[PDB]
Amino acid sequence: MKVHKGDTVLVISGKDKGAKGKVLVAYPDRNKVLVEGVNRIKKHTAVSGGIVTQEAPIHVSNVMVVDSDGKPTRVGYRIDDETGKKVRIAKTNGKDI
Amino acid sequence: TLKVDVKTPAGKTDGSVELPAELFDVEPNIALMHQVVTAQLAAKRQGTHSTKTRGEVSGGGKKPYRQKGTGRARQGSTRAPQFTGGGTVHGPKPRDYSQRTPKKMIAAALRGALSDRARNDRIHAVTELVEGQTPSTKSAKTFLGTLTENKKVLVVIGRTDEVGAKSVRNLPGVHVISPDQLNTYDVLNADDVVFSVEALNAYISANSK
RNA sequence: UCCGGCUCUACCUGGCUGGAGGGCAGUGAGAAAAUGUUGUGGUUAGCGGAAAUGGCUUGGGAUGGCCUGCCGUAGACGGUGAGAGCCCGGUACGUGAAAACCCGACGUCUGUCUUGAUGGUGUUCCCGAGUAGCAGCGGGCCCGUGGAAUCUGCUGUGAAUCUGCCGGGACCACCCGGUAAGCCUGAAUACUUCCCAGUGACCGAUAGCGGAUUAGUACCGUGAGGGAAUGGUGAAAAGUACCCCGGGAGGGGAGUGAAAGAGUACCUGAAACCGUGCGCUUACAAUCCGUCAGAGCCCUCGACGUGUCGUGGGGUGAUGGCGUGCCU
RNA sequence: GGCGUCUGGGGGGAACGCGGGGAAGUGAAACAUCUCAGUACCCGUAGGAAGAGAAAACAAAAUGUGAUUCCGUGAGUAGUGG
Repeated sequence: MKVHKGDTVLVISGKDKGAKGKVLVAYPDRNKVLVEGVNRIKKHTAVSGGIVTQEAPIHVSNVMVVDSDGKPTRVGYRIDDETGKKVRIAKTNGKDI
Repeated sequence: TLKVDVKTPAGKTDGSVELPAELFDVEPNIALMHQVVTAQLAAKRQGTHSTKTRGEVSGGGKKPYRQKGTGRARQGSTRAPQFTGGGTVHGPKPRDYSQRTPKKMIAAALRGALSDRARNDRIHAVTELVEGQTPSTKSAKTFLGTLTENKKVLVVIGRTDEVGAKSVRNLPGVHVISPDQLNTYDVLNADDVVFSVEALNAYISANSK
């Protein structure tokens, strides 16, 4: 899906346009991902509830995978025909990311 | 008699064609051209529209209640038009829209159209759009920029010369054609028309005999 | 073509019964089974796949406008917080199958003609029998019993084999064509329960399949059988934490949110219908309920002057005249 | 006929096919012959397609055609018909 948990991303669209972020979880069945520090919502939880500021899911087509060189870059797929993997790869450099 | 200069992508001219007089000095008959394009569009149009009348719907084949004594009106099926769920009456049906325009009216249309463009100097010729056997749309686009500035344009390239087709296909305005299926709507919708020389020769020695 | 033996038999011939090189053909309708190679041949999962975090402004959000670049064998389509060729999914294009399945391809395997043919010459024999034909009732052929052939069904009767027989619209003679009553035969043709991919001058929740919602369900009927209704919050639930009235429902503040004239009875939110306020009018009057004249009061625009007529306009409208709903 | 063994068939299906049976309301301004229709429906059996199919055929003196089927025309004609 060109994003996995543990990757790092750059936000495009929203009030939080221009934000780095770490991916925490993804929801591939609906193309949405919960990035850290973005989409802050003041959820009410009643117990002893409280107005608490939590994350919410971006849609995955509002984030570019940050290049290993620290710039927003696309990603693509070579093959290491020996090992038979399909490595996710930037389309500026060609490196392993 | 109108003359055309072939044109090259590399920035030169090869030769000149001396177009016929009778194909390309016909006077247009606007009613004729109207009729024929209307026919083309009609035959394009497919008749996928059908509805279920009173005799194809579900049920209704029982007189729902008495004729008399009830108080209410008289009814013979629960699927008649005036009900809610009932049959369409005079509905659409799957039908054909083609109409049989003759060969002479058609060809008269096409010749008159090509004349309308020729007199106004919108028929350009060309040997090719490309260098050898490798499509590149940037080439054809630059060449049409050299040769033309209008929005829309027609291209007539034969079957074997697939590279020009594959090249110019993706452009916004262009609408490519083979001269064996040369028609009238596709001509008139345009502003300029780019023939290949093979195409002209085929067209002319196919019609003229 | 060579021979093995056979023509009852040893011997000359003619004719069989065997094997052999060979040829032909093959899963054919013309006999039939499996065999193993086998084609980037096809189907049954998929995969890569070009190019802008571009600049100013608006806005909650830019995918908009304007200005700058690029790709293009890819500007088809869709989605993404508002119309996205350059975000995403994917397209043009090229790739891909251990196994199974289908096409042929082969080599097996199987037969099969090979011991043979071209022509000569005068006469006997055979050429599909309860049938063809004829008569009686009937069907269907353009043809309704008509002069009515051909094709036929049931009964009854019932012939010949080539100078034979059946037809050429009654029938007869001549000529013509053809050789019944034994059998198989592909391709063109018709069709879609299901499956795959798309198109639409087709519908868009009283439409379209009866069924966008648990739908042949609920409900009805003993039973066969009939047979409905209900789509939309917003960009994401951030679905109102907390306080006050109340038993609770429900609500008011405080909040979220771009907007709560978006609150899980939620896009917009008409009319009928139900009411609350403000102005005029209405309790001595006979009203298809209106129209023409119009007093009086209230609102308004404008020229002026301490309030005031006007090439005015609008709501009500005392009172007078006229006036017998709409359709078929 | 009884006993044992071996192989088949048995039912479902949306249409399409072939053989058989087989109506009526309707039209005729009534109606029975006729028509509606050999339709609907029912039966028996199939196949991926079926059935038909190699002349006991056409034709008209033309020195002609050469299995069958399905499409276009001939033709709404020659004709048939209370």
